Amino acid sequence: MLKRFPTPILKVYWPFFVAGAAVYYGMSKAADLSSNT
Amino acid sequence: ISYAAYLNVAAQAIRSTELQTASVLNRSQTDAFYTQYKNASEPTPITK
Amino acid sequence: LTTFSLYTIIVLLVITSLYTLTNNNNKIIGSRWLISQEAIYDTIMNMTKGQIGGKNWGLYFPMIFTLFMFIFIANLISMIPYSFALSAHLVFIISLSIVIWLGNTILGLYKHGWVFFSLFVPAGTPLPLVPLLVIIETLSYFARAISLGLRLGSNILAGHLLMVILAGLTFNFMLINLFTLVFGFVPLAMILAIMMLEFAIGIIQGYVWAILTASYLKDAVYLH
Amino acid sequence: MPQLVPFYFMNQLTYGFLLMITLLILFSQFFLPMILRLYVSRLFISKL
Amino acid sequence: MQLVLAAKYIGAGISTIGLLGAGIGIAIVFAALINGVSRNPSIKDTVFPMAILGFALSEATGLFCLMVSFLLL
Amino acid sequence: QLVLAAKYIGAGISTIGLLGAGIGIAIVFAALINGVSRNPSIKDTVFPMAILGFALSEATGLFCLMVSFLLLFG
Amino acid sequence: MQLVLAAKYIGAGISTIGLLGAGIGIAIVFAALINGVSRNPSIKDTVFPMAILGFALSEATGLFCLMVSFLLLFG
Amino acid sequence: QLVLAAKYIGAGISTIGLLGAGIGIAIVFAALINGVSRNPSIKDTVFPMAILGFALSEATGLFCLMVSFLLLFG
Amino acid sequence: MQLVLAAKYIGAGISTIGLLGAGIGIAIVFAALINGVSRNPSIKDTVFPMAILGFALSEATGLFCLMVSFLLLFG
Amino acid sequence: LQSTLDNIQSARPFDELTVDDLTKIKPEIDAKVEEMVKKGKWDVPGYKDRFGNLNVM
Amino acid sequence: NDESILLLTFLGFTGLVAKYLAPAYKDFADARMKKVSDVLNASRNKHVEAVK
Amino acid sequence: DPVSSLSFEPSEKPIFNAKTIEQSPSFGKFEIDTDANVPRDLFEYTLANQMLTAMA
Amino acid sequence: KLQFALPHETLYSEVTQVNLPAKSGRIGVLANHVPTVEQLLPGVVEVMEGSNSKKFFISGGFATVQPDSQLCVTAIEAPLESFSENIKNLLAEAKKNVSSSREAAEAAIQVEVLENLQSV
Repeated sequence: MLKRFPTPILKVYWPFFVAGAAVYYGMSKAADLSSNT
Repeated sequence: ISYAAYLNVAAQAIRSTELQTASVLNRSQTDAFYTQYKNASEPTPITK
Repeated sequence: LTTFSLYTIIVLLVITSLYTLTNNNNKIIGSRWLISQEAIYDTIMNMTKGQIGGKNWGLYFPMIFTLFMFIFIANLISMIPYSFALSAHLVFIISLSIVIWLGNTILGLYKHGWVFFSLFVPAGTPLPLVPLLVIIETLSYFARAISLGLRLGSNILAGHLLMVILAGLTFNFMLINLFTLVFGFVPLAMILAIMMLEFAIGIIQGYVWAILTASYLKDAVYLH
Repeated sequence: MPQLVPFYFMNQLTYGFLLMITLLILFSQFFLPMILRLYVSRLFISKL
Repeated sequence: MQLVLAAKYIGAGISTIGLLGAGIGIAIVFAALINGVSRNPSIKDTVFPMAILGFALSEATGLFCLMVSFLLL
Repeated sequence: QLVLAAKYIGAGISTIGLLGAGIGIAIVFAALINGVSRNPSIKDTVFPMAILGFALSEATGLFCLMVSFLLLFG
Repeated sequence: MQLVLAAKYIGAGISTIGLLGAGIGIAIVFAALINGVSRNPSIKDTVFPMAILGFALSEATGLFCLMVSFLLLFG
Repeated sequence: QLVLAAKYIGAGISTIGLLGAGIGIAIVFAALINGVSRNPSIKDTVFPMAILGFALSEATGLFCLMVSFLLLFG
Repeated sequence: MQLVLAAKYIGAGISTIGLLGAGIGIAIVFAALINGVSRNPSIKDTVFPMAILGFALSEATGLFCLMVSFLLLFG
Repeated sequence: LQSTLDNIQSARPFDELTVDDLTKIKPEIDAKVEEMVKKGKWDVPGYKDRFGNLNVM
Repeated sequence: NDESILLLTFLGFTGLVAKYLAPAYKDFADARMKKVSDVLNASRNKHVEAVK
Repeated sequence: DPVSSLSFEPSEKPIFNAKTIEQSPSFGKFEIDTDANVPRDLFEYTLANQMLTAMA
Repeated sequence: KLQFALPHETLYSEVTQVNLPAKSGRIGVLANHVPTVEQLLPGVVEVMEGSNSKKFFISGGFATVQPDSQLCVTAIEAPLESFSENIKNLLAEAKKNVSSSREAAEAAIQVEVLENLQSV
C-alpha cells in the first residue's frame, strides 16, 4: 500500500527549516510577552 | 448598392487620372447588357 | 493536552485514512476514492509546472501538496458545527506564511547572492526613478510576508463567526410569538446558503495559498 | 469560535510546527510515490 | 451609557455603506455574463459556473460587512 | 434623548447603502438591451439569467433597507 | 471613558466603508474573465489561474480594511 | 480621554483610502485577461508588466494602511 | 491642547481618503498598456516609456496627498 | 511463439492484479520510480498522453 | 441551544451532497475506471497481435 | 479550371455566404468589432472575388 | 511577409511598417499583429519597407492579418502619382452630378473620393 522511498528533502528544504527555528524562538518570547498583558 | 458595387464606382472614378491607360478603362468598361431570365421566362435584355 | 493539540492529531489521522483506506490494497484499476486525490495531484502538478521553472518545481512539489491538503482538511473539519479550530488560531497560519516568506528570501539570497536585490530593480526605466521603483517595490515586497496568511485567516475566521452570529440572531428572532416560528424557514434557508458558501471559499483559499506561494517562489527561484 | 486569544501560543505553535514536519515527511516519502506508482504502472502496462 | 449605545447605533448605520460596493459588483458580473452569452451564444455552459463563482466571492465581502453591523449593534 | 436621536440618525446613514443597488439594477438591464440588440434571438435563454442578476443587485440594497428599519425602530 | 468606547465603535463603522472597493474589484476581474472566454471559446486554461490571482490580490486589500475594522471593533 | 478617542476615530477614517487601491488591482488584472484573450499568446510578455502594475497599485494602498496602523498604535 | 492634537490625527485620516484616487489612476495607465501592447505586440518599446511617465505622474498626485497626511502626522 | 501465445492467454492480469505484483514481475517499475524520486520529477513523461490527468484548471 | 440551528443547516448541507454529489462523483469515478480498463485491454490485444 | 495547357476539367466550388462567415469557428481567431457589418460586407466582397476568379 | 494583391495588379504579395486606412479608422501593422479582418475603406496608403516609403492610392478592399503574419490586402486598383488635376476637373462635374443624379449614392462615393483627392 505504502512505498517509503528516500526523497532528498533535507538538502532541498534547509532554508525553510532554518527560518522555522528562528520564528519558533521568536514565538517563545512572543508568547511570554503576550502573557504579560 | 453592394459593398463591391461601392468599391466598383470608386475604382471607376479612380482611373480618371491623367496618365491611366486604355486597358484600365476597358477593365472599367463593360459591353454586357444582362438579359434577365426568369423561371422559362425572360425579362427583356437590359443594360447591366 | 489542549484542544488544539487534539485537533492537530485528528487532522493527521484523517489524512492517513485518505491514503491507506483509499485503495483495495492497490489494484491496476484502483478505487474510486483515490481518483479524487489523483486529480488533485495532477492539477497541482500542472500548476507548479505552470509556475516554477526547472525541476525545482518538483523539488517544492511535496511542500505545495501538503500545503494544499492541510488547508483542505482544516477547512472542512473546522466547519463541523462542534469542532474547535486550528486555523482560527491565526498564530499558526501567519507564522507559517512568514516562515515560508523568510525561507524564500534566504533561498533567493543563497541562490542569487546579493544580486537578489537586483530583483527589486524590475526593469530599465528613467534613471531618477529607478530607486523610487526599488523603494515602493520593497515596501510591498515585505507586505507579501503577511498578505498570504492574512487572506486565508480572515476568510476562515470570518466564516465561523458569521455562521455563529447568524445562528444566535435567528435563535432570538424565533424566540417570540408563534407567527415567527411560522415563516422562520426563509432565514434558515439563507443561513444554509451561507453555510454552503463557507465550505467553498475555504477550499478556494487552500488553492489560493498554493498558487500565491508558487508565485513568490517563481520570483525567488528564478529572478525576474 | 470560543477561544481566539489564549496565551498558550507557544504550546499551540509547538504542536502546529510538529504537525508540519510530520505531514511534510509523510507526504514526501510515503504518499506522493504511491500515486507515482499508479502512474508508472499504468504507463508500463500501456507500453507492454 | 447613552453615548456608548448611541455609538453602537451609529456604527451599524455607517456599515451599510460597505455593502454598496458589492451590490454594484454583482451587477457587473451579470452584465458581463449577458454580454458574453449574447456575443458567443455557445460559451454559456462553461461560462455560467464561472459567473456563479464570481457572484459568490462578491457576496462574501458583503457578508463580512453585515456581521460587523450586527456586532456593532 | 441621545439614544433616541441616534436611532433617527442611524436610519438615515443606512439609506445611503441603497443607492448602489439602484445603479446596479440599471447596469444589468443596460447589458440586456445591448445583448438583445446585438443578437436578436438570445433573449429567451438570457432573460431568466437577466432577472436573476437584476434581483441579486437589488437584494444588496434590500439588506441596507432592512438595517434602516432595524435602527429606526430600535 | 464613554467617549473612548464610543469612538472605537464609530471607527469600526468607518472602516467598513473600505470593503466596498474590494466588492467592485472582484467583479471587475471576473467580468474580464467572462469577456475573454466568450471571445476565444478556449483561452480558459491559461486564463483561469490568472483570473484567480487577480481575484485574490484585489480581495486582500478589502480584507486589510476588514481587519482594521476588527481592530477598532474589539479595540 | 479625548486624545485616545481621537486615535481610534482617526484610524477609522484612514481605512477608507484602501478602497481605491483595491479597485485599482482589479483594473490591471482585467486588462491582463483582456490582453491574453485578445492575442492568445501575449501572456509571457505581459506577465512582468502585470506584476509591475500590481505592485504600484498595491503600494498606494499600503501607504493608506501604514498610516492607519501608525494612528491606531501610535 | 487635546482638541488641537486630535485635529492633527483626525485630519491626517481625512487626508488619507484622497489617496484612494491615485490608487485607481495607476491601474488605469497599466490597463491601457496591456491592452495596447496586445493589440500590436511590437509597440512596446515606444509605449513603455510613455507608460512609466504616466505612472509617475499618477503616483505624484498620490504623493502630494500623502505628504499632507505626513505634515499633520510629523509636524 | 506457440508457447508465448498460450502464455499470454493463461497468465496476464487482464482484469486486475496487485500493482505490487507488477513490481514483483518487473523491477523496471521500481527502477523508473526510484529514478524519478531521486530526480524529484513527479511529471511522468507521456503519462498524460495515454492516460488522463483530470485537470480542473 | 444556539448552535443546534447550525447543526440543522449542516444536516441540510450533507443531504444536498448525498442528493447531488454522491451520484455525480460516482459517475465521474466510473468514467475514469472504464478508461483505465480500456487502455489495459487495448495493450493486451496489441501484444496478442504481434505474436501472430 | 484550366488544368494543363492541353486540358480543362470543369470545376465547381461553394461560394461562402454571410452565414458561412458567421458560423465558421476560427472566425473567432480573427478579431473585429461585434458591431462590424463585416459579415454582410465581406460576403458581398467575396461573392465577387470568388466569382471573378471563377470567370478568369 | 506582406501581401498586396489585386486581380490584375498584384503588388507586395512582414514589410517593415504598413499604414492603412481601414473601416476601423486607421490601422498600422508592424511585425506580429493581432489577427484581424477589416474591410479597407478607399484610401491613401503608405507602405514602408525599410525607411523607404511607397505611396499608394487604393480603391478600398479587404484587409486580413492571417495568424502566420501574412497581411493579405486585396484591392481592385491603385500609384498615387498616377492619381495626380483632371480628377479635380472630373470631381467638379461629379459635384454637379450628385444634385440631380442609385446615381446619388455613386456621386456620394465620388465626393468621398474628392475628400481623398483633397488629401492628395
